[PDB]
Amino acid sequence: MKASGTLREYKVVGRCLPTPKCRTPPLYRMRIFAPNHVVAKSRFWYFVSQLKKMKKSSGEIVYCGQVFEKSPLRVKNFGIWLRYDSRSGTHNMYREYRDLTTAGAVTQCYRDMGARHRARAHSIQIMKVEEIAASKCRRPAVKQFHDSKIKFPLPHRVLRRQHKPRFTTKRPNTFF
Amino acid sequence: QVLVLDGRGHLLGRLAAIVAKQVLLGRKVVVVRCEGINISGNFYRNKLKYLAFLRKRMNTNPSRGPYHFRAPSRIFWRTVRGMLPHKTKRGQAALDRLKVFDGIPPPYDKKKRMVVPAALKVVRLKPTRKFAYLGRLAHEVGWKYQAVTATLEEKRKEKAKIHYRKKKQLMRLRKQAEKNVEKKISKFTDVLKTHGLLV
Amino acid sequence: MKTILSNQTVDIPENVDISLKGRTVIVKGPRGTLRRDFNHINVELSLLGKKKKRLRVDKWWGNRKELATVRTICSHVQNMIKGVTLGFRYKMRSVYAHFPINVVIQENGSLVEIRNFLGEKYIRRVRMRPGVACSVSQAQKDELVLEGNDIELVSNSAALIQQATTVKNKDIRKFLDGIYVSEKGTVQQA
Amino acid sequence: IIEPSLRQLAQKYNCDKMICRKCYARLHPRAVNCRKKKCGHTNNLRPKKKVK
RNA sequence: CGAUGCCGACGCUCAUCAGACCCCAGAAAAGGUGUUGGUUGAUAUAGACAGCAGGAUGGUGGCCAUGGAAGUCGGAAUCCGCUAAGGAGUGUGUAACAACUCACCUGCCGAAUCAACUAGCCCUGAAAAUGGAUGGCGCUGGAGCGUCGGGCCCAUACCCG
RNA sequence: CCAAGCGUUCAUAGCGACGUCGCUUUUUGAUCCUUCGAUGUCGGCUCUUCCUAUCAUUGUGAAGCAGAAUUCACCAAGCGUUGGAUUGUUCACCCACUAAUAGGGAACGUGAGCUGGGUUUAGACCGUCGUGAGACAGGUUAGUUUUACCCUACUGAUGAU
Ligand SMILES: [Mg+2]
Ligand SMILES: [Mg+2]
Ligand SMILES: [Mg+2]
Ligand SMILES: [Mg+2]
Ligand SMILES: [Mg+2]
Ligand SMILES: [Mg+2]
Ligand SMILES: [Mg+2]
Ligand SMILES: [Mg+2]
Ligand SMILES: [Mg+2]
Ligand SMILES: [Mg+2]
Ligand SMILES: [Mg+2]
Ligand SMILES: [Mg+2]
Ligand SMILES: [Mg+2]
Ligand SMILES: [Mg+2]
Ligand SMILES: [Mg+2]
Ligand SMILES: [Mg+2]
Ligand SMILES: [Zn+2]
Repeated sequence: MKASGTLREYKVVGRCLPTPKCRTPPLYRMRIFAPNHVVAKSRFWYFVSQLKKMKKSSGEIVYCGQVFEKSPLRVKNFGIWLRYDSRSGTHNMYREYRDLTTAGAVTQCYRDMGARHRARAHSIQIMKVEEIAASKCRRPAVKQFHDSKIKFPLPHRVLRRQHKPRFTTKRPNTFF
Repeated sequence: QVLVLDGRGHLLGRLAAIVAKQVLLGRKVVVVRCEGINISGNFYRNKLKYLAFLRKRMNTNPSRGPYHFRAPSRIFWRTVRGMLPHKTKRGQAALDRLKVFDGIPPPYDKKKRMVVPAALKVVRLKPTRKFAYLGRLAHEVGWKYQAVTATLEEKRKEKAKIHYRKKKQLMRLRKQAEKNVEKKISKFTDVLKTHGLLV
Repeated sequence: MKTILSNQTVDIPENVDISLKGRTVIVKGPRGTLRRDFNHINVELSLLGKKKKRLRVDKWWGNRKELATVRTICSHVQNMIKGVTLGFRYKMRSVYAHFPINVVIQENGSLVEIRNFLGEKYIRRVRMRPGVACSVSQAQKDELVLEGNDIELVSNSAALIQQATTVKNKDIRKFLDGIYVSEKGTVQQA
Repeated sequence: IIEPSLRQLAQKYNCDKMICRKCYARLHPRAVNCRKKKCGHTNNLRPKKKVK
């Protein structure tokens, strides 16, 4: 899986194909964070295969649909439990992020896990995602935004329009 | 016609890349105060970089090159020459459209100097990063005219300060004049405000 | 991790006057003025209050290295306050097993001449920093008193003397001769 | 002969030191890692041996 | 040198040998209180962790082993009393006295602290002969590394003629 | 690199087993990619240059550094690193002086630069081998060392824009 663009949360339901022994096999569900649905179904078969004697040939996808964020206009803290392979082992991690959508927090996770650990998305298995209350957060980087009277300036504002004009008579100002 | 740039506070490589493209497109460029140019990285590691360059010489006849120019103007000139196809007639013609100076000699001393915000150190370097001065670097690899350039740059600035004070004197009069003739120019001032030329 | 805010305050004695010109602190007190430029640190200096005057140093969005400079500025400024009020007095003792170290002060305490160090014929001359005055301590034998308003100048002046009297090509665990800083005090006790 | 108090004053600067085992640097007594990059800031320090 | 002259996104990294793209044209074990991120385990508002006091003895200099080791050098055992506590002992010293410092404990001040592992980038490990090569210049709010967006560039490939 | 030991004590001042990770291409191999319409095959002499894995000297850190002497380590290749007997020798050994008498590369630098002592044609002797002709990383003696006026480089000399 390539963590291309902002990921989406998918609800994927599958089962074993019915057989004479078990005319109605049980249904299984998974939360899949993927770029599109075609990827979402592929990763489902990769996870259920790891947990059950199942695979695409001997099973079917009963339902694939996007799970929309329930409060996209509200700030939340997310706790993400994941395991990943490094160059020399496998590790479990718990990470926290502040976002508006759960799929956004997961996308932050992939970009962050790539930045801080050189982890490609094919080695990362997100186990669990939960919305966490400000009192239950552990990471100091997230907790410092739990401040009802938060305030801070924007020092040394870098000039981003550096080629319009390309040549100018006046030097830029970084204080605003 | 001629694009005059101020070398103070600019990063060597970034300015050269922009200056190299301008002279390839056919524009005449003058860069002044090449000793004011900056290089990212602490001074010592930039000094080492040039001392390694000084070691490059034809073992059998050092007079045959490379030539290691010690002036900040020539160091910058050779940097721009490194971003041009200077072994073709096109590249050499472009290289002739660039003039490089230490300090600001005439006639550029009495002309407005442009900057290149894409090459400005304040724009391109995080404020915590160390940087080097091309003038100090050049002086410490054999440049002989650091003190004289500074002495003459101190005389120019004293003259520039006098010129500015005269300009401020003339602007104070201008604002006073706009007040004395406020009634005679009111109709023309509404035309400008109507069309944004005066806020 | 970048921390939103990190600040530390310094309390200014009523007899000290602190003024800011950007990141330049000017501490004026009974013993004179000190000026230090902190333009190399991206902090924000403020003066708070009018009766009990304080100096605040703020660092927004700093990393671990940047945060460590907030208290460094505060300590420097306190030393400047300590300098313009109490002064700095560095006492140095001359240690010798056989050959006395004869020290002669010259130029009103701005030049220290050291003779007979481990018996050497060479004469050592150490130039104190501006604003620092050396003198032989009248209270004790083999003791120099360096006084000044700037800790960096005064404590750097003592370092020059201590390194001037360095033993060479010997076992310095045995040849302990030298002039060493023995106490870091203030000119006026209070 | 040096007075015992002045012996301790000189010894504070000449003997009470740690020694980096990898690069021989002179370090303050409470040092836990060397200050030199040449050894990679190693924690293999030892006391400066006392003169007998 | 054709095309990012995008108001590209989030991080990581400072190198007094930085890094920079299949084959491929250079590096290992082992290390770092550089920096970042994680795992586990402790202790702290009954107020923790530094910083600022005392304590080296009561049975006892425990008996063995000693030319001689009293707590202090080895070999198996390694108890109590008074108490805020006190190892029948952490370090100090000879050929023996002699000697002091920690385990401990409370006086103080008032928010996080400590330990061990683990993995990223950087660093040490890292020495060759003509002067020298991420292709070069150069580049550090990146023109480096990881994960990702739009856009654009051009083969004799693909489409229409 | 680990650290069992050594070092009276004490792993790591200085060493370091059992193990293990590397670097170099001044050793020998392994291979047979280039050269058999020919790239002159050892050593010395002469001459310049470069490397550092530093013997000496400058500035330093550590010792089981009292001094003297010495040993370990750092920045470091600027300047030095010699005269001789035996041998073709490289290598070696000794004598003598020295601050020191370090180690190497440049087509195992250098034969249109020399020399030709050795190796490696044709003569000849000895030993072993062969019936013999003959052979021998076995000894011995005698055995032709060609050309620059071309291009470049270099050294100097006129000069040219
Ligand atoms: Mg010269
Ligand atoms: Mg000595
Ligand atoms: Mg290209
Ligand atoms: Mg067609
Ligand atoms: Mg032992
Ligand atoms: Mg073959
Ligand atoms: Mg041929
Ligand atoms: Mg030839
Ligand atoms: Mg030939
Ligand atoms: Mg070296
Ligand atoms: Mg040869
Ligand atoms: Mg030849
Ligand atoms: Mg020949
Ligand atoms: Mg011959
Ligand atoms: Mg013959
Ligand atoms: Mg026979
Ligand atoms: Zn060290």
